[PDB]
Amino acid sequence: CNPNLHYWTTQDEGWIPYFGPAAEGIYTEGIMHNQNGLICGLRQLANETTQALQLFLRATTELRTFSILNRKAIDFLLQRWGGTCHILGPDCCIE
Amino acid sequence: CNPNLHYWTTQDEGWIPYFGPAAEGIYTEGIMHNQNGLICGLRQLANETTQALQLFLRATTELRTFSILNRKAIDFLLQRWGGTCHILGPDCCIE
Amino acid sequence: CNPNLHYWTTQDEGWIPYFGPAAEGIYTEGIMHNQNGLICGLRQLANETTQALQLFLRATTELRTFSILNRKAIDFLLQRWGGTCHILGPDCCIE
Amino acid sequence: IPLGVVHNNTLQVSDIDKLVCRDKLSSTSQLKSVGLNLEGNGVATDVPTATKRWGFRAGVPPKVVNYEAGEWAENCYNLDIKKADGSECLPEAPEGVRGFPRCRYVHKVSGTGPCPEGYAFHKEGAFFLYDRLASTIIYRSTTFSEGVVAFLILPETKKDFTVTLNYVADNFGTNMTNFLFQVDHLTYVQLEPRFTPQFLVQLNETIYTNGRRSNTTGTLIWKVNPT
Amino acid sequence: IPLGVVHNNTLQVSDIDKLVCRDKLSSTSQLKSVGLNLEGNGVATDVPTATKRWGFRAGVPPKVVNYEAGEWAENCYNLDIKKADGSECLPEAPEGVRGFPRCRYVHKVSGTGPCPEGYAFHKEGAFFLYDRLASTIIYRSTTFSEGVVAFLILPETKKDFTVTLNYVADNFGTNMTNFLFQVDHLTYVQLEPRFTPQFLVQLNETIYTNGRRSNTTGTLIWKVNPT
Amino acid sequence: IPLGVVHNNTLQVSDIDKLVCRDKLSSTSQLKSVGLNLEGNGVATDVPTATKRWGFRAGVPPKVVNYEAGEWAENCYNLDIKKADGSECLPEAPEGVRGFPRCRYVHKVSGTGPCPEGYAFHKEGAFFLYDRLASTIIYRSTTFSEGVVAFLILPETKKDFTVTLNYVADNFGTNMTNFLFQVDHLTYVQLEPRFTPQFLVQLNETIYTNGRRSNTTGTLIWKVNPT
Amino acid sequence: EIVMTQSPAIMSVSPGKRATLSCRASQSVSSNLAWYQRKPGQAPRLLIYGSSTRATGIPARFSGSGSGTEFTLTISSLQSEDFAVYYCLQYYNWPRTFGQGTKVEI
Amino acid sequence: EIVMTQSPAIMSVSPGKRATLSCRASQSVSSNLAWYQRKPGQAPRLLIYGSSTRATGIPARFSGSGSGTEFTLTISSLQSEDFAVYYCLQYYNWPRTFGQGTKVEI
Amino acid sequence: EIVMTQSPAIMSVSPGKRATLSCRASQSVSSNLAWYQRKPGQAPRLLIYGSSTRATGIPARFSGSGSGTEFTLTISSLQSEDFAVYYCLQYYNWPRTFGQGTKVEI
Amino acid sequence: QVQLVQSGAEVKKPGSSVKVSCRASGDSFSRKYGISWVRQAPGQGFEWMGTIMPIVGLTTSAQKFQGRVTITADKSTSTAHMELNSLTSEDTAIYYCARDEIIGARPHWFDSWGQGTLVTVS
Amino acid sequence: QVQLVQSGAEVKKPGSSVKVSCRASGDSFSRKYGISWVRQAPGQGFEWMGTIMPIVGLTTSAQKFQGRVTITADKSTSTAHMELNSLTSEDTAIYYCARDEIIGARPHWFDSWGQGTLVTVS
Amino acid sequence: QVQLVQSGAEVKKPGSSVKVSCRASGDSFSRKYGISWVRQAPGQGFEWMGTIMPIVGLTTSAQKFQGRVTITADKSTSTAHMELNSLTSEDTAIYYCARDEIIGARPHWFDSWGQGTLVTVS
Ligand SMILES: *[C@@H]1O[C@H](CO)[C@@H](O[C@@H]2O[C@H](CO)[C@@H](O[C@@H]3O[C@H](CO[C@H]4O[C@H](CO)[C@@H](O)[C@H](O)[C@@H]4O)[C@@H](O)[C@H](O[C@H]4O[C@H](CO)[C@@H](O)[C@H](O)[C@@H]4O)[C@@H]3O)[C@H](O)[C@H]2NC(C)=O)[C@H](O)[C@H]1NC(C)=O
Ligand SMILES: *[C@@H]1O[C@H](CO)[C@@H](O[C@@H]2O[C@H](CO)[C@@H](O[C@@H]3O[C@H](CO[C@H]4O[C@H](CO)[C@@H](O)[C@H](O)[C@@H]4O)[C@@H](O)[C@H](O[C@H]4O[C@H](CO)[C@@H](O)[C@H](O)[C@@H]4O)[C@@H]3O)[C@H](O)[C@H]2NC(C)=O)[C@H](O)[C@H]1NC(C)=O
Ligand SMILES: *[C@@H]1O[C@H](CO)[C@@H](O[C@@H]2O[C@H](CO)[C@@H](O[C@@H]3O[C@H](CO[C@H]4O[C@H](CO)[C@@H](O)[C@H](O)[C@@H]4O)[C@@H](O)[C@H](O[C@H]4O[C@H](CO)[C@@H](O)[C@H](O)[C@@H]4O)[C@@H]3O)[C@H](O)[C@H]2NC(C)=O)[C@H](O)[C@H]1NC(C)=O
Ligand SMILES: *[C@@H]1O[C@H](CO)[C@@H](O[C@@H]2O[C@H](CO)[C@@H](O)[C@H](O)[C@H]2NC(C)=O)[C@H](O)[C@H]1NC(C)=O
Ligand SMILES: *[C@@H]1O[C@H](CO)[C@@H](O[C@@H]2O[C@H](CO)[C@@H](O)[C@H](O)[C@H]2NC(C)=O)[C@H](O)[C@H]1NC(C)=O
Ligand SMILES: *[C@@H]1O[C@H](CO)[C@@H](O[C@@H]2O[C@H](CO)[C@@H](O)[C@H](O)[C@H]2NC(C)=O)[C@H](O)[C@H]1NC(C)=O
Ligand SMILES: *[C@@H]1O[C@H](CO)[C@@H](O)[C@H](O)[C@H]1NC(C)=O
Ligand SMILES: *[C@@H]1O[C@H](CO)[C@@H](O)[C@H](O)[C@H]1NC(C)=O
Ligand SMILES: *[C@@H]1O[C@H](CO)[C@@H](O)[C@H](O)[C@H]1NC(C)=O
Repeated sequence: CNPNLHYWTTQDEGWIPYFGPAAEGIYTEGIMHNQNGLICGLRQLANETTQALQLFLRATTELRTFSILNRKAIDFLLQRWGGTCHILGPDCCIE
Repeated sequence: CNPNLHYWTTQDEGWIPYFGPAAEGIYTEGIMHNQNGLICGLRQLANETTQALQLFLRATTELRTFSILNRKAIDFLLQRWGGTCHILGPDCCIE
Repeated sequence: CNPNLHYWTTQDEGWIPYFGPAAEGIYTEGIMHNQNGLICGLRQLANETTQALQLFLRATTELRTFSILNRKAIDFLLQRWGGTCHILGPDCCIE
Repeated sequence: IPLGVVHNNTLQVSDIDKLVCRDKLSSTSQLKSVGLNLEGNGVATDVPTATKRWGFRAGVPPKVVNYEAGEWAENCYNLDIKKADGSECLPEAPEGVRGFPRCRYVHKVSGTGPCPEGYAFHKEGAFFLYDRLASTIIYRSTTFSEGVVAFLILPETKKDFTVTLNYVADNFGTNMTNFLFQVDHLTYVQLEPRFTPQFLVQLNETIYTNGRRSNTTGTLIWKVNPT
Repeated sequence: IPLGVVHNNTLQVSDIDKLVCRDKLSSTSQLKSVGLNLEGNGVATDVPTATKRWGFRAGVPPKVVNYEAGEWAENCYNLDIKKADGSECLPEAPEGVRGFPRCRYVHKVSGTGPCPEGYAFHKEGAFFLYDRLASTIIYRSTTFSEGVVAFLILPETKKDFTVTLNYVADNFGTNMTNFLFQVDHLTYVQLEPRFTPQFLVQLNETIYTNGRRSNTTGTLIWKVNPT
Repeated sequence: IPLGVVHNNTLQVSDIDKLVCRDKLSSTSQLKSVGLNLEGNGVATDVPTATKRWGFRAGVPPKVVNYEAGEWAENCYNLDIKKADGSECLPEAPEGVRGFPRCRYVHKVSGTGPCPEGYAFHKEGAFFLYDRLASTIIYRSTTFSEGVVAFLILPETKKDFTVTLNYVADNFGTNMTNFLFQVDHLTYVQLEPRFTPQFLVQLNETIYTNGRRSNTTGTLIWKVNPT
Repeated sequence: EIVMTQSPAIMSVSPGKRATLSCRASQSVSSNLAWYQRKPGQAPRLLIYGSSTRATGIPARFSGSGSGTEFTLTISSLQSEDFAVYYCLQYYNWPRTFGQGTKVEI
Repeated sequence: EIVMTQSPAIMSVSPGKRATLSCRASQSVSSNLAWYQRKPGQAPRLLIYGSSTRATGIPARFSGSGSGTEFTLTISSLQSEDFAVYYCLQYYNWPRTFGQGTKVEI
Repeated sequence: EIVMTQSPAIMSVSPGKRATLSCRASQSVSSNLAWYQRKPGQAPRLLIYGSSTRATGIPARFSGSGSGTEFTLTISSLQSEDFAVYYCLQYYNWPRTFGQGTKVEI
Repeated sequence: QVQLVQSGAEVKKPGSSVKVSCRASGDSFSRKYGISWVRQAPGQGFEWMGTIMPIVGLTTSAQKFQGRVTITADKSTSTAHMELNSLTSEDTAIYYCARDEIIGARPHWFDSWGQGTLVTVS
Repeated sequence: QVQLVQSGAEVKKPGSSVKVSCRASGDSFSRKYGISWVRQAPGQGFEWMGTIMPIVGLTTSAQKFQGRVTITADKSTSTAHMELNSLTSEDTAIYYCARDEIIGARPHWFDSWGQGTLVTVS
Repeated sequence: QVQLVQSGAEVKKPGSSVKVSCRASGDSFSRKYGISWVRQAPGQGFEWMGTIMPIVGLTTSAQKFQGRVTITADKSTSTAHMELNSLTSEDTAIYYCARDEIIGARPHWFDSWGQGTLVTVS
């Protein structure tokens, strides 16, 4: 687990198609270290997920997958509210 | 309504692309009978839906439709919570 | 702000592919005036959004965008329920 | 598009906009779309019957939908018919589109006729069922069955919801199609809509009971004794 | 991308991240995207004006978005201009893309010029409006209007939110384009940015008041008396 | 596909179906997918090693996924190898697909060999990382790195999560590939899996310390003294 | 754009003889030509147009025919009143053109 | 569909001489032919089939060969018992065809 | 890879006469050749390289020219001190090649 | 081969029908040979009419007899039958039965042939 | 056709302008015929200058007179006008008016032609 | 160029190895020239064996000596060395060292050449 992370991401913080940085000035980058094991732990998580992802893809017809994060948000909400909530119960996450 | 159902589905229960069952061992199958009229009733439901679906498609630009089930989940949640809930009311499905 | 709106929309209110109005009788239209400034105000909103939309698109790989309205619905629900609700609080929109 | 719900092994249909508090949906995995075959109602599945339920229109785009599960088909079709002028009567299947994988008898049809412009749309608006997908049109050389799609909400439950017959078309739909059943490239039997997929195989088995394929140009068409 | 909300027939705009408890959304059908035309603000719609608001850049991919409803256009364009070397200045429209279907006057423009590489992007970043969709670039031979997109949340309410002028380009954008208005393939009138779509039709009606199309190679360009 | 959550700068993993009330998700912007490079674990990145981890199968469709952020790569590859019969060993990249944009050393590989039919799939099922996307196969002439994808839920926090080495393949995978390192089109050094990207550059710098490219057909392959 | 020549520059026609004008275009336009009679000091008058069709008020003595690039115009029994310069006009394209005319002398 | 001719219509064969029948098809079928012996008032009997293969019970005197469109059938030492009309049958395609037969006279 | 020949194997040059060596390559390399003087028992010394360019310390008497596949090397006024075997070396590709040299005798 | 047995000759008034038959021997012939028929009109050779494959119960015939001659057989007795409907003077012929190796649509011939029988009119 | 009426001849100093006019009859000619002009320089035939279509108010002219001759007409009187600006010795010509069937961009001619008038310099 | 210095001649029993060396002068030659060797068998010209580029420590050789002759050098003394393994009668030759301008894979030659030395067997 190389503990020094050089990462890059989409530069979407905060523009005209022929008056802008082509499609090259669309990346941003920085450095993180393995604080509390975050870099190593993330790599192990990413490694396990390879199997989960290959089955996921085998099971569908979507050719370019965009639905995963939104699908997860939907189930997240359904877990909190699966068509029902018990206000007096221990299991709806209500304060 | 032929009451004997031979069905097949996606074998997604529970894997490497060039070390696996091509893309053929991806189906599973079994038998159901028309218990309580489920086979006949489902066929009638599927028949009615033909119209609903053709209008749905005429009205959009999506070329390959994947959004229906997720869209339904979204509205399901909005029906329970359409931006508001009345805890003291008869209509939020809260126990 | 021309205050006279001639608009058209998708005729999806309320059908067989080779027994129907080709793909031409799929539009409906009508007239609205600038009541209370709605036409002018909408145009100004649409003008501001040009920037918001161009960044949105620069930041993604989706080639034909369909996700915006559904994504907004998801966040709408998360704002009401961001994994949690406080029934006794001032901020869950509960009556 | 209504959603049926199965409750206590009973199919009930819920209103789309109703606050149906009896319906509990904890996961998107409970929502399924099912492709069903047009066999369930006893509709004839022979070749002339299939031809008569298809037609064309230009100026209408095709549409595609996805599905999760479906019915096994006794019968399916694979059409690759050319136009009288040599061009194809049907469009190429899009990438990712494969024919229906769960069929006992496929009626593979070729030959020629004076095909109109436009897409080969189903007459009643039924969908052509392909491999986990369905569409409004027929694609060249792709196996498909005809069907409909139902949408269900399941409770948590564990339910989980071959040969080729070769035919040659002639004038494809202009009043009648003079279909021939191909036994070999020289041996034909004129098709009559009394012969089931099973009878056609049995007739083929009988022909080769005392025979085999050989070589050249006999080009002979046989009729069945009507008895 | 803010969402406007119409409340009591008044347009108000809600903060994206605000807990706006006055906003009730029971169905996704209340969320609509609307394509509006750049006519509403009085911007000139003639041909030289449109040309001057377009330009090119390579190294930037095109983007496409969808919409539900839009404004009727008095004016739209259909560009199919070739490059001086014979190649097209514009890309093919993608499958499923059709031109804008709700326009009274279309300015169809062809001819030639020394077009640069890259895509024909709008100068202010406005979108080109097509049939229920919009994009950042111009496609060859596809009708479009220029516009912007607003996003609205509606309360439950029932609101629901031709001729061709042929022009020939010459040097397309290099300082000026020597556009001609085509009356017939031989008869041209040099274009001047004073002539509205209506004046051009009226001028065409007058020309054929006592005339018709005939046959060959006169190739004569007329000027208007400036009075 | 589990979702990791970062809590107090500590990575914990939540059960997918658990009612994890400690996890607060107010916006979809908190959900990110990250592409990580197979460098993190110390795996060798040279050319023979990469070749040995790739292979082929026909009858399996390719799949594509998207991602938001990823790791910087020290090493990446760009393969454009032809088949012994002159056809390409790899498919064209789909529109919208571009190679990996964040790499210090790219190993560009060409040459020829007896490539089987099917797609160039990763041996361990790792994904090929491309520009904000990843896929199960290698595309011709497209730069990529190898990697895996993790899915995270972030709290609100502000974290935000070159040269070409030219190689020529020979018999591409049939026991061994007799790779040559190209210095110029005439000057080659037989490749040995001891030479790091840095050593290869340093060797190239040394060669041109007292030299330059000239002109014709010397076609000489050099070996390194093993010392 | 069109091109027409002059031929002959001058023709000798005793009155009572048939006069001939030879029109040779660079274009296949014998159906889009016009011929005019111009008496000295006078405006030209259309005699024939298109090919052989006569203009209003023109005597039958004026006739002609042609094909493609060439047309021959003739005047039967040319009289004293007809000693005019005859012009070959080509009206097929723009700019229009003309021959410089054939003078007739006794 | 196949086509076959008749040749000669009649052949003169003194007994003891070799008789010849000439079969000329319009198709390259010498391997798909059959020859029959038809005595007056009698059913034809297969002599040879395919090309040169003899039928059951046929004397060695009956022989022949060919290629493509032509086949020559001969009968060595033709006897009194063999004064039959010999037919060229072509069985290659459908409809099948035949020559009209060669009569043999002394 | 390159190919070069030997020609003549031996040349007769009385001292004071001009010696000639004929270099015939199988490749169009007259610009990538070298010529060497090898006295018996001695190392060869470069005389000329490329085409006609002289090596350091070489007398003007040594000269030559060529094009494509052929080059002619000559030595004006060859002296006693120059009775060396002259070699045609071709250095254009790898492996490099050579002629076997031309001996010079009085 | 089989013994080919044919029915007696007859004369009908023109327009009448004749049922022509051949009760040849051979049960095994139902799978090994087609039953074939020809019309040998005077001055003509053995013009093809049609053939039967009893094991399938499949038949075929010449265009010349479409709508005129029924081709069938009694599978249990291996008796060939034809119905020469609307018989005319042009149909004067000796009708014959024979056994041709199963045809399919490939090259085939018979080794044996019957004596045949005359059918004519007036 | 119409009576073509032309203005009197004149001589200007070189560099001066001449307004040439033809007040021909015919109101209907505004839609039926173009008003055409030529420059018949001495020794030359009827060199084309330009034409007017009053119903549209549309004009066209030869490249030879761009920037030199204004082509216009008074639609209400059907009077043709030209402005021969910066007149030189090379412009000595008899200027003529005529009526050519509406041109568009197709083949056309005039049946009538005026007497014209001389315009020259010094 | 450098002074090319070669080792003494010797005779080995067949199958023995000979270490051939040339301690030529020139340090700068490590970057400017390749060290080259040939095998001048009796009756033959200067057959190429191989070459060294000490600045890289890169070498190349003829297929004729693969598995037979090691090509190397002592970079610090610029001494060229070869290991003529499994020496045979066919390897009788005068072995020579020379300095060829750095080769890469382009046209090159030497200006100087050594005297060489004889290596043979029995
Ligand atoms: C998640 O993280 C784990 C580590 O924690 C990764 O584990 C790797 O898994 C692969 C696949 O099994 C291992 O690769 C295999 O190594 C075997 C042993 O090789 C030794 O000897 C060689 C020299 O010959 C050394 O270089 C090496 O380091 C070892 O000392 C090989 O024998 C295997 O090859 C055989 O099987 C393959 C496949 O059938 C055949 O194609 C071959 O021809 C041959 O028969 C193979 O190379 C790898 O060593 C493991 N790494 C570690 C650190 O343990 C997971 O892969 C990772 N998951 C993801 C998705 O990235
Ligand atoms: C949902 O389930 C229902 C059943 O509950 C299905 O109903 C079928 O609907 C179709 C379309 O109307 C029916 O097909 C029509 O039948 C008419 C009557 O045919 C009789 O005679 C024929 C023999 O000639 C018999 O084979 C047949 O069984 C009947 O006894 C025909 O006259 C119709 O053809 C005419 O109209 C068409 C269309 O304009 C023209 O193209 C023709 O040329 C002709 O003019 C037609 O064939 C079918 O019979 C109904 N089935 C049943 C069991 O009632 C729905 O279709 C199904 N929905 C979906 C989406 O699958
Ligand atoms: C949202 O709504 C606002 C209005 O409220 C729109 O504002 C327009 O913005 C554009 C871009 O800046 C303006 O266009 C520019 O106008 C300048 C001034 O032109 C004057 O003179 C000309 C005659 O020459 C008149 O026709 C005109 O009306 C003005 O009186 C020009 O100088 C600019 O051109 C220069 O810059 C461009 C760009 O770099 C170069 O390509 C040119 O060569 C030149 O150097 C330019 O034309 C426009 O006038 C504004 N309109 C109004 C009403 O104010 C927003 O555009 C709108 N947003 C969206 C998305 O639609
Ligand atoms: C009709 O019968 C034939 C023969 O019994 C079947 O054809 C055989 O198919 C197998 C498998 O492809 C081949 O190996 C044989 O060589 C074929 N034999 C012949 C004579 O063609 C044919 O498949 C049958 N048709 C159907 C629909 O069952
Ligand atoms: C300009 O005027 C012409 C003629 O009035 C119009 O052309 C006619 O169009 C109809 C319909 O396509 C045809 O049937 C006629 O044959 C055409 N006539 C001629 C002379 O071309 C033309 O459409 C008008 N242009 C505009 C923009 O209105
Ligand atoms: C290997 O070294 C050569 C030369 O030092 C590098 O090639 C130069 O690249 C620049 C930039 O493209 C050109 O302008 C020069 O003309 C090239 N010179 C020569 C001699 O080729 C080459 O890029 C180096 N390779 C690597 C991986 O660093
Ligand atoms: C069927 O035949 C009728 C009568 O000839 C004809 O009018 C009709 O168009 C035909 N049907 C088709 C599909 O052509
Ligand atoms: C406009 O003209 C100027 C002056 O010649 C020139 O510099 C400029 O580039 C021209 N504009 C365009 C678009 O070429
Ligand atoms: C490696 O060599 C062995 C022995 O010849 C052979 O069986 C094997 O198939 C080879 N490997 C490959 C990839 O061809």
